[PDB]
Amino acid sequence: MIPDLVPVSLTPVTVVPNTVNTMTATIENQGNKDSTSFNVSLLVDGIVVDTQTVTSLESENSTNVDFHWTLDGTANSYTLTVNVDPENAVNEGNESNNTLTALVGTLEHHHHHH
Repeated sequence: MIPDLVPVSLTPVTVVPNTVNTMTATIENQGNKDSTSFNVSLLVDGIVVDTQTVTSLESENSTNVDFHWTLDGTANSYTLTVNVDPENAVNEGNESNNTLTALVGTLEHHHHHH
């Protein structure tokens, strides 16, 4: 009986460099134990741009974590890593399950030119 906090997806996978992109990390607790409050941080290539602690994550239920990331335009590819509680306050199931390393690109279609 252990919370297996798994960051499943990070949408959108391609981001518009026009605004502060409220991205949605879908964290699903794929373990049969309801998890308590946990700090989900967005690590861009290692740096922590934003941290949003979630109230709770139920067993086999998913929570939508909204990140507050201002697109810098520093790169065309960002290595967004959703590390579910890097402090391991809630000891998760599998070691590599609490992290999500996914490349997000800059969206070709922009809502605004610049």
